[PDB]
Amino acid sequence: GSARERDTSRRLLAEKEREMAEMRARMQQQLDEYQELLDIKLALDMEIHAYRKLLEG
Amino acid sequence: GSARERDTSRRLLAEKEREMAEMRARMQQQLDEYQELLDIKLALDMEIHAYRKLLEG
Repeated sequence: GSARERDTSRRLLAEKEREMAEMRARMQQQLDEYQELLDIKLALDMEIHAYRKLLEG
Repeated sequence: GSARERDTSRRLLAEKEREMAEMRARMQQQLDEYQELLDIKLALDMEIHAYRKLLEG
């Protein structure tokens, strides 16, 4: 009755939180890929700065 | 010489962290929007279902 109501409520919301969990996971993955790209870009600009200064004098 | 180099490095990394925080902020807004859609769907599904069963029997 209310046990049935509470069970159905628990299941429906757990299905909803699965779906949300997948989305966070997909989005986290995309953020991680973006982070890597920026990290590499910063590393490269630092390598370029240093290599520039090397060949100054 | 090293004061400037260390300073620009701090700002560059700080900018990268800012770009990532803003990107996370934009992830959340999309998740939040998706969540809201899911809420409305569950609400309408529960409504349809109530009609289909609780006013057909």
